[PDB]
Amino acid sequence: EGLVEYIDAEEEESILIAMQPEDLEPAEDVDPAKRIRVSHHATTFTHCEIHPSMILGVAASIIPFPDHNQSPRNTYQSAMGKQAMGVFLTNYNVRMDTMANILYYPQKPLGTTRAMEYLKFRELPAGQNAIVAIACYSGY
Amino acid sequence: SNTLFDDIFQVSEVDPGRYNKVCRIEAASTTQDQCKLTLDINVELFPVAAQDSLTVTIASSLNLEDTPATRSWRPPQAGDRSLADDYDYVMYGTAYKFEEVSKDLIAVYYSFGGLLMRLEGNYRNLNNLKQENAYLLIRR
Amino acid sequence: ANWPLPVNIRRIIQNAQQTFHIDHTKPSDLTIKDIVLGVKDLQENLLVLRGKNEIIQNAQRDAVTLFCCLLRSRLATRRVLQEYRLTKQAFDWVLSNIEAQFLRSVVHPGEMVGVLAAQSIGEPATQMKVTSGVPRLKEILNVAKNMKTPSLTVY
Amino acid sequence: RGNLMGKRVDFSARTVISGDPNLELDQVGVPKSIAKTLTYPEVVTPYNIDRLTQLVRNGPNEHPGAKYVIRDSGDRIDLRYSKRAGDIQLQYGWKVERHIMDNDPVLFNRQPSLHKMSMMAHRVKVIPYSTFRLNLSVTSPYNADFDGDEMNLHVPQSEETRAELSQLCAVPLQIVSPQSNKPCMGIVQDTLCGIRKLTLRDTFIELDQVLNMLYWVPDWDGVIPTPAIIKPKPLWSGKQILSVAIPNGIHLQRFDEGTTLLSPKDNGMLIIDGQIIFGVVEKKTVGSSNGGLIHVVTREKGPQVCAKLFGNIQKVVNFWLLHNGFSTGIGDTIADGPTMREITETIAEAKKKVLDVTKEAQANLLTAKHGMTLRESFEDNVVRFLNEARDKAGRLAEVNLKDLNNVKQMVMAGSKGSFINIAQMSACVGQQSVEGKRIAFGFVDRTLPHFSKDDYSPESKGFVENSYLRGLTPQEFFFHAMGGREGLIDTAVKTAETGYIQRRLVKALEDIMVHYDNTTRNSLGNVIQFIYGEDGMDAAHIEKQSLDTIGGSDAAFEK
Amino acid sequence: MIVPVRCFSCGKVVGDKWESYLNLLQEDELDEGTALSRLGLKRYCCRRMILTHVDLIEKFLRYNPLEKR
Amino acid sequence: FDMGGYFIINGSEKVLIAQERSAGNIVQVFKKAAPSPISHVAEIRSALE
Amino acid sequence: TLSHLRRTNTPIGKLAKPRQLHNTHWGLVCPAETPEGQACGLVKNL
Amino acid sequence: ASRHGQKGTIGITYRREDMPFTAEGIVPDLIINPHAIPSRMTVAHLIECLLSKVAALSGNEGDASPFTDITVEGISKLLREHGYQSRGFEVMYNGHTGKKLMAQIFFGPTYYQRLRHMVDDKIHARARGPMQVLTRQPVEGRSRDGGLRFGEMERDCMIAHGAASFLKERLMEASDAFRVHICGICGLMTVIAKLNHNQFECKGCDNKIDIYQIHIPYAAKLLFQELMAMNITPRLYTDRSRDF
Amino acid sequence: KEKAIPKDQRATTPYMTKYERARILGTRALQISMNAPVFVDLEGETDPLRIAMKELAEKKIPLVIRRYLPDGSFEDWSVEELIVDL
Amino acid sequence: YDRKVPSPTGEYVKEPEWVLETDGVNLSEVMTVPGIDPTRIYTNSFIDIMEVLGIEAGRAALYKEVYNVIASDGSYVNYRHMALLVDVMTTQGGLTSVTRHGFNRSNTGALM
Amino acid sequence: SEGPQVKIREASKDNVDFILSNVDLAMANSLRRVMIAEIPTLAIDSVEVETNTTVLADEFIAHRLGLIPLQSMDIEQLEYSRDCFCEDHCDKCSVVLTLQAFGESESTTNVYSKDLVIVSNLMGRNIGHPIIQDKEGNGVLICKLRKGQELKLTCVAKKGIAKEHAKWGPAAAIEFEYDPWNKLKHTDYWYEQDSAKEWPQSKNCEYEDPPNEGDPFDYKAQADTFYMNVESVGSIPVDQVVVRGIDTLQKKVASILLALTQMDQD
Amino acid sequence: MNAPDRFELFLLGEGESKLKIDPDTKAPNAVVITFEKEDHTLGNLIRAELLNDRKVLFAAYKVEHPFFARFKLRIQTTEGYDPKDALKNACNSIINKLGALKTNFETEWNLQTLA
Ligand SMILES: [Mg+2]
Ligand SMILES: [Zn+2]
Ligand SMILES: [Zn+2]
Ligand SMILES: [Zn+2]
Repeated sequence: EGLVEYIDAEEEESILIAMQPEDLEPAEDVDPAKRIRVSHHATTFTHCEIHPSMILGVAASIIPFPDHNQSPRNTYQSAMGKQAMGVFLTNYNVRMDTMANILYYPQKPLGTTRAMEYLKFRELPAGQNAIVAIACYSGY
Repeated sequence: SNTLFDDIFQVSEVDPGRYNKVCRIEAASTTQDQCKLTLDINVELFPVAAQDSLTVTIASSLNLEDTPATRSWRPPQAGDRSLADDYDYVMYGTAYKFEEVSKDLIAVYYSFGGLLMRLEGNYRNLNNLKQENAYLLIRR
Repeated sequence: ANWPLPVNIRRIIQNAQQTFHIDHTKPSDLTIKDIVLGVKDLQENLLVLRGKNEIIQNAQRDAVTLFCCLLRSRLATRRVLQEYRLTKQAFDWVLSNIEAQFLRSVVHPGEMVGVLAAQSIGEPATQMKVTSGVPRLKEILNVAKNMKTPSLTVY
Repeated sequence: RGNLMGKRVDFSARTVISGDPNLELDQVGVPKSIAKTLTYPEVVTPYNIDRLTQLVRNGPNEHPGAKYVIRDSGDRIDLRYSKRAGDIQLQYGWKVERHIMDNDPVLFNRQPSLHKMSMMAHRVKVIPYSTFRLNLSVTSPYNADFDGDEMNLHVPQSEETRAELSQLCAVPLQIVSPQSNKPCMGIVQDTLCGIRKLTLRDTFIELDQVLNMLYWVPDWDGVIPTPAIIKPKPLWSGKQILSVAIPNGIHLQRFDEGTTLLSPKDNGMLIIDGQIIFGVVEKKTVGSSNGGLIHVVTREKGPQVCAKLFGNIQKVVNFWLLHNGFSTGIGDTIADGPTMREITETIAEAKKKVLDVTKEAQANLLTAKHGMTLRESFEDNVVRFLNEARDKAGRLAEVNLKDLNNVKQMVMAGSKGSFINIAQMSACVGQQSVEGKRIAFGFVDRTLPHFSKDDYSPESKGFVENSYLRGLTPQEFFFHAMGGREGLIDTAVKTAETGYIQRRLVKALEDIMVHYDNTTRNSLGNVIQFIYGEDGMDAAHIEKQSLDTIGGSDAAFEK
Repeated sequence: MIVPVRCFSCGKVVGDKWESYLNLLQEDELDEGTALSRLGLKRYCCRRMILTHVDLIEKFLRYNPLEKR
Repeated sequence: FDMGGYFIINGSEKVLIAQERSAGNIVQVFKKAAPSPISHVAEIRSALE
Repeated sequence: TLSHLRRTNTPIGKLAKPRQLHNTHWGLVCPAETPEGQACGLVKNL
Repeated sequence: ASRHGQKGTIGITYRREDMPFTAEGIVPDLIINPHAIPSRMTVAHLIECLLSKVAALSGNEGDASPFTDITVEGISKLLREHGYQSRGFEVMYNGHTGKKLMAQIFFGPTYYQRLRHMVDDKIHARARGPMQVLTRQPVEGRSRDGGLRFGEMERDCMIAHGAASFLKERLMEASDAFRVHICGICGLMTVIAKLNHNQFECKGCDNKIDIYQIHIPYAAKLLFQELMAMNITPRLYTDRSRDF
Repeated sequence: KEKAIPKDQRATTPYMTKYERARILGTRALQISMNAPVFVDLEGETDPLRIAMKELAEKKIPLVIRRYLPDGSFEDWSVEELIVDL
Repeated sequence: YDRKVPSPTGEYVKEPEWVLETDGVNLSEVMTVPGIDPTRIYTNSFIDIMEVLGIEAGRAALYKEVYNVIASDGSYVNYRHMALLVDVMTTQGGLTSVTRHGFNRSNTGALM
Repeated sequence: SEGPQVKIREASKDNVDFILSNVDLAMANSLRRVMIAEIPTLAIDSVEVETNTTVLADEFIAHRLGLIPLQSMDIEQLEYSRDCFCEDHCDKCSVVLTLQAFGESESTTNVYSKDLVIVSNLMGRNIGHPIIQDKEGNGVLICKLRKGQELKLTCVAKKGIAKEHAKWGPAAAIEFEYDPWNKLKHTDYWYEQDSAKEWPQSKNCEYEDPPNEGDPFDYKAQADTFYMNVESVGSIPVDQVVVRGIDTLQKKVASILLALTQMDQD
Repeated sequence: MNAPDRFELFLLGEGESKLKIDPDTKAPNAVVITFEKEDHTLGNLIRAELLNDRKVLFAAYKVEHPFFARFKLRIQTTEGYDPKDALKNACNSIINKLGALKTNFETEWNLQTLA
């Protein structure tokens, strides 16, 4: 229907893309807590991003609020997210693998991500929701 | 034992500073025009306001009769009599410096467990203050 | 004026004052002759080399040149009598400690200073207009005829 | 290199390391299973004939126990399979290979082991669980954390090596490093933050808590100090209790900026006869700094006394912080409304300044700075304005922080963080730089496919106006990610290149030694220096001192 | 894989409320927040125990038994 | 939930990692360093699929 | 498993810096998912 | 580890009656140091805990997608509607004494992950064990009761410490140690020693009374033998020929 | 013996070094562990290293340190005459 | 630049002076130019210092270059550690590299 | 009788809310520690598996079975297996339960704790029966079975304390608070603008008068009048948790006195 | 695996005594009592009760290592007062106070209706 279009890296050199349709597309008090967003005051947009969060990969889509983190920390999580015990498959009882780890009681995160719906993380989670306290209790 | 220094001071000002329990008070003697006192007081246990008159006394020992880590401190017992009974605020500290301000003015620095006191006066009124431990007694 | 030197004289003086409870008001019993001769002969006991020939003796004298300058400046006649109020007993105590402390600071024969020096220079390197950091350190260690950014400073 | 210079060795153990604030500086916690595997051959003498016999009876499956018995003829008897004939009768000169016990000196190491303080000798302390345990204060010399790091342990097998290890490689002997003639071990993390909080003038401790804190110091003299406040309630100041851990006779004086005898900000330091007179205790005093408390103690009272100081301070400080508490949360990174308004205006002013210069360059009315191109001069001006904008914005946020703010508390004590961390978390991340320059035009005359060509505004070339609290916009997120990738690449490349440099340096100077004539010579006997260091002193005993004669005016010198 | 018997933090028994929780969501037309409170789970330590549980047992039960009697 | 995308070779699941290469049939001009008689070079890796 | 099925590899004489996160990578490969070791930057994730 | 680069090992485990508790009786399942937050600036970790706390109290699934309109202040307002401190701080009590902690503890749920690295898969020690066929040194690998590498860098540190005797013990007694017989004329390890008969002979030199025994690492013997097969003659001698 | 410097002109440091002390204690401790005659009164002690330390303190160790020079010459110093100042 | 020179009174005071910084090195020819102070000219490359002023001058220049790199990041290392490295680098009457073409080409035993 | 005072605000079969007045903080804290960690209880400790064709591991089911709360009203009449003169176990120190479930139906069949059958001689005691605390009458969902799957195992229950393992813990979260008005200054309230407006008032604030708003700090006051809310897991009545918590603490103190007396003789 | 058996927390081992009383040489009339298989539950309670006695000059306890279930109690009394007697009085006071609490709770509970 001509509503979406595949664009490669080479073709991006000759188009103008909008971050989101909420503000950049419409012709153009402010909350003090919201991040400072630049309108860019452009009236020649040719494409609009589906969602800026989609620039991330599979491993980086599990981090909650990755834009509130220092960039190197996100990289570490991506590598560590691949070493976390979980449920790799539902047929672990019929597969004879060299090594396999299964969590007793996997739980889905309390703070999730929209992209996390399409990774089946709510169906095959790797981790648990633990009550965490940040304190210097005993020096251990 | 015996009083080494006694006088009545009028609190010129009180400064809480960055602390919430300790205030540094500037006071001057009402009888001597060359005597001043800088003292840190725990206002949580002994509140002090401006224009207040304080009786300041310094003694080498608290026992009434003269007896000129010495001994292990023990909790006071019933029927114990000492100079502290006649005053409201009592502190114990050490003198760590004797500074000459002018020909006849001498300043003695006292530290009561981190609460510093500076006693400035003429040579003929602070001659009994030695570089040793002493008690500071304050009565409203 | 701030440079690394073996013996911390300031701490030794403070210890003598606090150990003997110097009066600071009563006049001292030290004599000008004792102080000048006490400091002078102390400099003779600061032995790093113990050869009994001219060449080694000259080397020994040169080795303690800077330390003696510090020693003389701190233990000056006016400073000792006026600033420190030292007593004869206190002065003798200070001299003995300085001799003992200096002899304890001498390098011990058999110490592998070469490995220690290399590790002391290499360990900081791991944590590292002109070239700086590892590329410059590599440029220095490897004697390269052509460096990245040669420069001249002209006064 | 693979079989002669370095080779695999027996009588060693490896496992994960953990932190134990209840262990002495030189003590190391050894898992029970490891202790049951490693053995030390002890010779049978009249002094231990009875003790060793019990170990043989205990067998190899009960710690403390024994695994082998070696006769004077060299024959080895395995304890297993030997009980059927009964316990063996020991004779003088035999060797009993018994499990490593408490206080046994062992060599504890962590690779890459780039310097001599990364390999030190500890005293064994057999413990439950499957992890090594070591004091926190000795983590900095090892450059080790407890995120999963492993360390190697070696057990000497002879009395000569046993004595050599404990008299040269002992942890207390390594407190004062010779690399920079300053201590390499100091109070860190919880104990550094707790000691700063404990020494504040507002910290008063009641009788019930004081008695517990006093008793926690092993070398306590059994005398309760007189409270700072006698009436109307007996209260002990935090400085008074901490002074108990400091050995008597230690004097230390330091003056910071604005510090006087009557310290108004309670800064500086003054200790007389082991009692803290005034001043807060922070990294400048109890840390691994030149002229600090550790340096003074280890040089005046010896290394063994200094080692006890580490435990005493940690034990008293950790106990107080356990019952006091210390945390940090999102509320510590939030600045009040007025500060945020000032921060937003400050960044806007910098942007307007950048706007003005970007307009003069477009008009060609800007003269290039000498020695630089017009474009290079313009970039330097833009970078300088933006860099100063972040610094000014961070200053406003830091000033607004209260004394109760936990992040501020950590920064002041020196335990963790710094000014930049506060600014980026609360005020502004700032300009992202790649290759020491702003974000380059990866595309044709633009950075991302969202700005028009020839856009030089801060938002276009990688200026993150938001903070981590507010969140990064997608453009800022990518530019920030680009900057971080530079750091990760450098870390990998730097590690490899620096490792080769260190090996080359060590091999070039490995044969240089100080001889009994005080000359520095190599294996050939060639003289490198006629006296070590040109003065003949040891770097571990050097201290920074002021020369009073060089400085000052002539009149001052005469006076 | 199956509902835990006890709350991890405080040890409250939560393994006998899984079916009730599902029934409330389906038949009672209640949001998850109201259903948790009606079951007596007040501390948020208990709420996350039932709220974030994933029932992987149902997926495993789809496979035919390895050994049938 | 299995998505395939791999091969089973000798009972082992093997995944073919995509390999990154430079595109062919494109003119690319590069600059050489001073120690070389050639200043600029235009190279095309002619490829027929 | 999902990440491993979407990985790409770059074989490293060349005159360039391929380990950097180029601008053209926006929206095509994850800007944060990369190995921390010798393969940093060379192994990318779609 | 968490989902924000924060990884760590369990320092110690405490029972419920020892852990700190809130006024509601909730004890943490985990305690992490505050010092990990500032230097790493993982602000998302703190926001997630605040969001997760609100989600559990409201029985909802938190929305933590990167680029949305969700702000920290908005989470705080909802948390305050539930009767909790807006910033997530709570008053806690020391488990040992029951007294209130002077400071308030950031307290809330967070999603943690268990990584593959378990200590029981890493702990291993070796007093003695199998040796390699070629070099006659401790084998490699935890699964094969192998030893630990005392590499050149480790040797360098020991040289700096001056522990010459300990260095020899590691390299000789704790590793390959071999005794070989050398000829006094030729420094080659070609002396046939019949120890049972107490007879020695060096064919090629025609001597039986000029034999010496030396202790060298088996790897060193292999090196010299490899050199000998390479036409190089590494000759070992017991007496000096030139003055220092 | 031209390589033995007479006692009258020894030019080495008269203070026992840390390395010399470490080997002397270790060497004497090893001998004690192998049933060597103890020349110091024992007030109760079983560790050979501790016994060696007691002997060194009282200067009852019958050993001499042969300090070598980079040319092959050496000086013999008795443990008793070496001052233990470190 | 700011340099501390003794004042006529006797104190040390900071006075400003004009210093020329150059890209490229020609020490021999520049040193003879009139108007400059030949007793203070310094060169980044210690190689040209050794060729013009000698090994001892190169020794001091080499140490200064090493010291600057160490002190660039604010880290402090004891003087003798750097001095020993510099002395070894200049002991053989010339600047010997720390590679296999330098110290490894000496005569210290094949096994080493 | 004129010692610690007790005032119950809300009493139920699962929660008891009371005010503990005229008591010391050390005693109040020790009481809750004993209530959580040192009250004996009955729980399954060993499980023998005869047949297991389920989709769960044998240890997985064993762990779940051990967390099932069992009646422990007459636990005091039972003996510790370590203190009993029996080979493995007997009726004097153990209770045996049997679980047998088969997938006779086509749909998924659930195995609850009500299916556990006691096969030991209770000897007139009141222990062993699994606690049922729901409307439907079922217990904890131990496992699920499909057609053709069978579970057969035998459970042995022994008495123990939570210090050995949390499964013998008879008490859930225990609320504990004192001085809701912070009149003792035991906490330094973190705040941004005003601590009073930012910190919600505890529900116990209505039982104590607010500060006089300007009066001097009372330095002679000691903490008292503790507000506690004890929850029970169902193994024993909530009131018995408090009553036996006091009894356990009293016995521990008495043991110290007894041990001290024994040393006196020698 | 090196996890100690959980019963070592409370069960007393063979050849081990509940109490180990040794005189303290650091101060006169001071003793140190080592409690085995005990934790803060008793140490805190006993120490708090001792501090209420006017004849006790010092009373503190510590747990040297959380791995092991044992704590030390140091008591110093005035001359003529035996520290062992001080412990006797403290324990008796705790027993009497606890007994009063138990009776008070039971009578109050019997007055409720819902349970
Ligand atoms: Mg690490
Ligand atoms: Zn719960
Ligand atoms: Zn031969
Ligand atoms: Zn029985």
